[PDB]
Amino acid sequence: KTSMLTKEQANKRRQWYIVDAAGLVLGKLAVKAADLIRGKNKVDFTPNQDCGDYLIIINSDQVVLTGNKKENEFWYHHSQYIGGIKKVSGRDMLKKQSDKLVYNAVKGMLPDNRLSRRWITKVHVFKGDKHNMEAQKPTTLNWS
Amino acid sequence: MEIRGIFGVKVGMSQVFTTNNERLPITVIYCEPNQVAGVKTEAKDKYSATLLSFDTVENKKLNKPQQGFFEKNNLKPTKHLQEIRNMTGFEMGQQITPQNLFQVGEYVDVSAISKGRGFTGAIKRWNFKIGPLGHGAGYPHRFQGSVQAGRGGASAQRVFKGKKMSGHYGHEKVTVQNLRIVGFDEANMLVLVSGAIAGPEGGVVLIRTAKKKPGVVKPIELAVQTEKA
Repeated sequence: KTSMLTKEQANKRRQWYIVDAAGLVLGKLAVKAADLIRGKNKVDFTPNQDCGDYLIIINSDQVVLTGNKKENEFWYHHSQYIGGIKKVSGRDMLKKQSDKLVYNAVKGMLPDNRLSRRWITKVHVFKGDKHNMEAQKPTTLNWS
Repeated sequence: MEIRGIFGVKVGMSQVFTTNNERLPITVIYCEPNQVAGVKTEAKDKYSATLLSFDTVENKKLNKPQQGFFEKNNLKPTKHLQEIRNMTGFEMGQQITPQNLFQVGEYVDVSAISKGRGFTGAIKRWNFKIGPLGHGAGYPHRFQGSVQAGRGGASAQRVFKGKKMSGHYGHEKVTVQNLRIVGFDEANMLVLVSGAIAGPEGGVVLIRTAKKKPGVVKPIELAVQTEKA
């Protein structure tokens, strides 16, 4: 029948990365970031335990936005109350803490799993560049 | 703007006769001249604030960690400590008279814990209305009637979060603003405040500067009795 298809035995090793968002578009970078963090790009992806990796984003405020969706695309957040719809533009998020928008964009492609909660906790979206994570000696790579 | 406040204990309710024969209700609060426990600057702490320590007690009468910190900080053991946001114009470890902060006719706001009604009905908590009781009105007499929130899979078939129903009323910290300052007593550092103010007579009440009327002062004088022999 089979060679008894194998996986890992909770032998996961994860590395830290440094990426700066200054000229890359939202979606086409977010898809690859999600692929990296979920373990999609790995050769021996083991969904049973994990095959993902960590993520740090530096200077998300300088990320580029495309076309008219800056002033045209609007995102809604609903609190469970009457009139809880908060409908804000992409440029509105630029005038605000924009890293959460990228966080939500990445989460939107996350499959409905009991591990996506821990796949997304390894993503640290920062508007700044200086933080305590720089002392962990990340495996520096970017532009995925 | 920068918020200036002072803490005190209410001791009773009375009234006074202001100028031009106006009977003004008086809340009497002995304000304690406090000594700030710390100041959080806008640069080192990234936001303006000042933690005040008030209701002074004995070191033996205070629990070990905080009284030891007070002694190491060369401060006095006090019953309560509270931070006031947006206040760095003062220094750390001072004895301050609030007379220089609030004036005779300044408008302030008061944060106080209201008298606890506990678990009360929405008839009083949310002030519902009830009409005639004659001609047959069913069992209840203090009720709300309809709680229509969706029947059948069409409209809601649920109950709304954040609804206004019966529950905990009173025993909660609320702020009332834009009330006049009436009376000062520098002999014992006590204040007489116009209107009606929450807070039990004996509890802790904070009186801070109103941010709707920061520098709105008015001429206020007290009508001493004209009947003098």
